[PDB]
Amino acid sequence: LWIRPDAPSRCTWQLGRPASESPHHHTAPAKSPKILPDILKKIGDTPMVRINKIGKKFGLKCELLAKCEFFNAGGSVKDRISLRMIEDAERDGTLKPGDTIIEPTSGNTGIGLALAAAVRGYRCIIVMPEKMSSEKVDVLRALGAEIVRTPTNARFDSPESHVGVAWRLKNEIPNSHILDQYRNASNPLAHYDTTADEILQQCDGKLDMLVASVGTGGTITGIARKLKEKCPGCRIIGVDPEGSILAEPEELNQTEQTTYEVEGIGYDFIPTVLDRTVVDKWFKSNDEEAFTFARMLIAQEGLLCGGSAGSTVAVAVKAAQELQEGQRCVVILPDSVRNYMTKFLSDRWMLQKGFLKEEDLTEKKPWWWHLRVQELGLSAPLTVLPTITCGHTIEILREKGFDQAPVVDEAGVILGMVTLGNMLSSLLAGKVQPSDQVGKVIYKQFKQIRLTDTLGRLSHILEMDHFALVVHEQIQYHSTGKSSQRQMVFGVVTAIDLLNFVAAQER
Amino acid sequence: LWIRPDAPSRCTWQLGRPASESPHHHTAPAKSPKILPDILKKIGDTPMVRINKIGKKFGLKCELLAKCEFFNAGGSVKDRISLRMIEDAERDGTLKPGDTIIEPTSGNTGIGLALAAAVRGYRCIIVMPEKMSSEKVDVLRALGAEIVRTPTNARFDSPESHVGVAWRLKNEIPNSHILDQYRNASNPLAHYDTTADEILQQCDGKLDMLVASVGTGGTITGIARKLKEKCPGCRIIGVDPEGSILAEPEELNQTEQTTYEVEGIGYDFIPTVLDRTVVDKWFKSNDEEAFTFARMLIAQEGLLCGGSAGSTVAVAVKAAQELQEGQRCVVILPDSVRNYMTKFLSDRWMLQKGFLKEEDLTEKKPWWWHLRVQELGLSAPLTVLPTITCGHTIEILREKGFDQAPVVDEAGVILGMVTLGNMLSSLLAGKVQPSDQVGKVIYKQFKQIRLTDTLGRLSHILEMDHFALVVHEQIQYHSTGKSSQRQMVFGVVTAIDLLNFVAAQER
Amino acid sequence: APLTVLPTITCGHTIEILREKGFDQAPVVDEAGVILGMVTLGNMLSSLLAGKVQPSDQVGKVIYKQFKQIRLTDTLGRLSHILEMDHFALVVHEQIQYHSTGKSSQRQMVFGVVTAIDLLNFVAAQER
Ligand code: HEM
Ligand code: HEM
Repeated sequence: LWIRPDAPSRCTWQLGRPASESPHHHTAPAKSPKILPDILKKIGDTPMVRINKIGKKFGLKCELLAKCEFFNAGGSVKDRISLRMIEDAERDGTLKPGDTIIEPTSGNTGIGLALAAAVRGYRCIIVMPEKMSSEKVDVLRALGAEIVRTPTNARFDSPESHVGVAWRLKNEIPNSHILDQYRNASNPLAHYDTTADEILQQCDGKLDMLVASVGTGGTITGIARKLKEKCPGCRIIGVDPEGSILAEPEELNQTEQTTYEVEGIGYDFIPTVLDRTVVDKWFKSNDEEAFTFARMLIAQEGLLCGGSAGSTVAVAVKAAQELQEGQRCVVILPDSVRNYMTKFLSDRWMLQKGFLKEEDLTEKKPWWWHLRVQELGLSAPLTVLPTITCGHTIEILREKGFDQAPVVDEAGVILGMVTLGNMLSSLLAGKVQPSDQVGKVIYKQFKQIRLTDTLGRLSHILEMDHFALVVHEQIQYHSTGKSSQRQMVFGVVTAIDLLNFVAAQER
Repeated sequence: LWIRPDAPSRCTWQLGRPASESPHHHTAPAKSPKILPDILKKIGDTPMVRINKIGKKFGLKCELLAKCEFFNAGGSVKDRISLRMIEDAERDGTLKPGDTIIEPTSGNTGIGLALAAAVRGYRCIIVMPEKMSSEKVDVLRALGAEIVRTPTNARFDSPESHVGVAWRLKNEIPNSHILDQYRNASNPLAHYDTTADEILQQCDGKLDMLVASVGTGGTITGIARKLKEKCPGCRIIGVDPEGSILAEPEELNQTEQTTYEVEGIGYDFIPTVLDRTVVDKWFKSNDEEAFTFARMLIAQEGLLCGGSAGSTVAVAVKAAQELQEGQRCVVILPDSVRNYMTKFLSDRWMLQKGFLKEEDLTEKKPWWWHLRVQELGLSAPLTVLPTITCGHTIEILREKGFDQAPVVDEAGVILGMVTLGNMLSSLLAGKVQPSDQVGKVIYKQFKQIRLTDTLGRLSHILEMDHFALVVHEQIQYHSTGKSSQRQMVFGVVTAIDLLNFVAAQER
Repeated sequence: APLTVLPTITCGHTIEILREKGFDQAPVVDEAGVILGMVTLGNMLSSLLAGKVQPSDQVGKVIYKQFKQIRLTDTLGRLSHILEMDHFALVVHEQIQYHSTGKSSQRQMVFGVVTAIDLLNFVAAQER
């Protein structure tokens, strides 16, 4: 009854057999029209870009090319299989308009299927592990797909695994089908028909290697099968995060931790779709190097790719040392950075997970990074009320030779800060009159900072707020059971002042 | 000295003059190579997709086509002008490797220039208004660009406006240049050379209308100029958010509020680059309709576009009522949803801003949405300790006919929940032994929910956590100055149970 | 029933605490978890006014020390049949917790206090 994903493959493919015996319906890469009737046709024909800086940093000699699969409609390499699966199910007559699609997946296939359903009108229910980022959840919500989260540490064949939940949901919902990516032949077939043909046409046939991360296994299986059928000289390199058992031989998989922060790759079972026989070698990868390489890719090549691309490049820079000049290597970058915006892209999260250490972050910063804000020539001899009139503020600011002053009330509550030039511009434009209160022109937001903080902290703060107020806090008492507090401003600092101080110190 | 952005244009262009008299260096859309040497070449050749559902919902009769400019390298329509500006400055000899680029912009151009600098090695300093989302800030940080935020309510010519800060930074940093988008002729020229040619080639020349949002003005100015030089029959429709003064005639701009949540479009000044004479009509737009139309686009067409595209489509569905069958309309979608992930894409933020009302959210939900969780057949007659052994939990769970039970300690602290099937699978796989504690298999996360909450709240919760524990809280006292608290679990609910209840109620 | 009180607690303490949280009645339970009964604010006030008790006195003089233990699974018909004998019925649940699965432990965990008043109010609300 239950079609488990760990069953051995029933296929009989082997090298050299002509395509005419294939039981599957093969289609060549279609030529895109002048205008595509629907967004679903914007899948495929992705570019192959040359890597320039990451390779030389590690002494790589071969031409390293990256398959930017994050430019697809859904921003992932899992839009191909979604489209192919939907098309095959529709052509088989299994799926009709208004039917329900249940897919246990890691979100990328879920996003692709949600997009397909929104375009074509299906009820899409997505079952995914809990550890996936909330970005995918939000995008799915906007696409009108129903989400079901499942525990991360649940064994694949357990009752509450993502596949198990999806299967029992299919068992109980009427007119519901599962296009299971772990077992459907359409998954590897999509790559076999489009991804491999695209690669061979774009690279002019000649290449010596290919590196691809492994989830469901189609992304590597189809490409490897087509390449070995056409260009067997290519070495197929697989990747697998620590804690997963996809990589072989087995002793490579002996590790204590079963959970990893990297997403979209690695599983505790061997998929039925996967064909490990066409894999020339396997590598293990960890979160730290993967995210670091993803950040390096973003910062030095402009490829806005996710963690899996980082893992792929980290493994490639190791595996491809054997290659010499004139030989070509290819890497498959699954998805975009969009799915990981608050994840590894955030320095906060990296430091919280420990994947980045303060020494690694600070060793490359300028010489003024560790200096305190105390080193600045900050000052703020005066302040004004928020109810004060505009012309009054103008005249008083000129009375004492300042162009800006903090705004504070009688109770000591800081309201913001106002600048002379902005007030003058507002008066000239007629937006305010001298008798009007400064509330129309006041800058009512700022960041409260302390003298003890370094200039690096100030720089990190100024990326969010223009003005930072250097303040101190004193607490005064009447019997030591009767407390009172107040804060007591010093000067107004901006990136302008910081850079002026840096320039003055340099000269 | 200071080149203000509000100065009138010095150009002398007028209809019908041949290109040979142009002082500018024009280049036709280049043919992409088989493999692009660097990612910067992945700008242009974007697809034009047909809109199908948004048009008919409002009775639109014309063929509505959207220019998906969010597929560019930087995911925005502001990668074109960045590339063109960099190329023109390099070809003019103004910019050398290692030079500093300062750009006051709304982030999209900043992101494009940061990508260009990362590829080519420039010091990129980005000055933007504060109201921009943190997504752009994070992406810029990953690209190695220095960010400076400026107040939103600062007048454009004020000392601390984004343009003013950028100009004075250029004034004080050595070897620093500004490629100002508000004044550089390259901005509109990029569209005039590529965007318009792409549109005319893709649509086979025939089209009757064009709708485009307006920021710097190039996105509309260049396309309109080329179209009127080649296909004058097209009606050029501009858009402008409330609070901005770009739209004409003036009385359209009379509104109380000067600040709007929409980003990337609308300014308090007329850019020097903008040519309003080639605009056939203008429209005003507001945040609510813009974000609603963006969400509708995402949910019904799969176009992962931002708020500006929503504004453009909202204005188009109004302006294009005059068109009849057989005529074609074009809309320019600036950027991707990536820049607005935690913004309007989030229902929380929409409700907080009031752009969505609870009645509008609830009127379309199922009939069971308002029912309390109290209507379920939930139960949890037993619980177990976390230190208990695996085999003990197995035997006891079978002793009483349950397959799952919450995990709680002596003190009353809830640790999680464990399922029989997962424990059996772990034992079979050898990951645990009967004597081992349940800590290796326990699901140590969940969401605490109350009986009073509706099933809609439970559904929203289950999109994040698989298991939700229905608990109650009682507080007990010894003298009414001596308090004590405890919580007291009821049953374990999942989307499985919710959907089973829905099915049972339906039948 | 968000709160409960001890049986040894004083009368004035129960008065003040009941007003502290806007309830007029609360179940009475001890430290061991044994349910003793339930006490109402109005009856306590009447007893204080009549002089039968003082604020420092324990609630034992005014507590309603009898009730019927009922389960969520039971129908309103069963509740109506029960209320013909006892005024108050306590909706409780029972959970049993274990340390090695040979070491059992039990406890019950009250939900709310129901009477014919509440039943008829629910019926009226549903009818309208
Ligand atoms: C070229 C000649 C091929 C032959 C003779 C062949 C043979 C078969 C057959 C007979 C099945 C059906 C097994 C069943 O229903 O029990 C099957 C399924 C399948 N085929 Fe092929 N195949 C060919 C090509 C390919 C290619 C090119 C791919 C991928 C690149 C592929 C991937 C698969 C997969 C993943 C399945 C599903 C196996 C399962 O569900 O157990 N096949 N194959
Ligand atoms: C086709 C014949 C054209 C002529 C004779 C012409 C004329 C000129 C001249 C002489 C300037 C320099 C003004 C100065 O430096 O003071 C200029 C600048 C400029 N041109 Fe053109 N132009 C032509 C085409 C175009 C086109 C096709 C576009 C855009 C689609 C364009 C947009 C601009 C802009 C934005 C400026 C900057 C104006 C300023 O900075 O004040 N021009 N034009």
